Amino acid sequence: DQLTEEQIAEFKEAFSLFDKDGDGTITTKELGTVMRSLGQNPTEAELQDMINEVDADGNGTIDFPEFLTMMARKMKDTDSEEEIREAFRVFDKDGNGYISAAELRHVMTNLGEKLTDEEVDEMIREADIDGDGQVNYEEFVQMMTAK
Amino acid sequence: RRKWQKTGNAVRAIGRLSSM
Ligand SMILES: [Ca+2]
Ligand SMILES: [Ca+2]
Ligand SMILES: [Ca+2]
Ligand SMILES: [Ca+2]
Repeated sequence: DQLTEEQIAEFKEAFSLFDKDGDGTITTKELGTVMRSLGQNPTEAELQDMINEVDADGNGTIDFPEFLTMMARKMKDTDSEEEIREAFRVFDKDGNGYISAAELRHVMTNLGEKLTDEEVDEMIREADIDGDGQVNYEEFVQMMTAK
Repeated sequence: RRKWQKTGNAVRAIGRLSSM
């Protein structure tokens, strides 16, 4: 495992999802918005504490180089499971254990991704490795944990 | 896997910022 141009591109896409005003930096406001779209309601202090742990130039916001350094790191995310479980619950709004096409579309829209019907259907198809037309938690985990 | 990876990376970023 080494840093690749394809991974850098992928991380830039993820950075853009946070940097919704496209000014090149992630603020506390932007980080909190995304966290809310994914099932959490961080306090003001935790948002600034989170940014502080990677704000190398001390300007109080995260630029792409800082974000990249954080995403490329050899870590082993000890908080991974919790985050992925909360995210699953946001997708699975009716709590039936399966993410439907409507459910996926809803969350993607709130993340700023106005997916076409074809994209929604493709996303479900990619994840639905058991072929029952919907995405269960184990299937969701595979999509979330891919590197 | 474009959109799933973006979503995954967003969750992973939040998890890593929270851990570090
Ligand atoms: Ca910004
Ligand atoms: Ca900074
Ligand atoms: Ca459901
Ligand atoms: Ca399935």
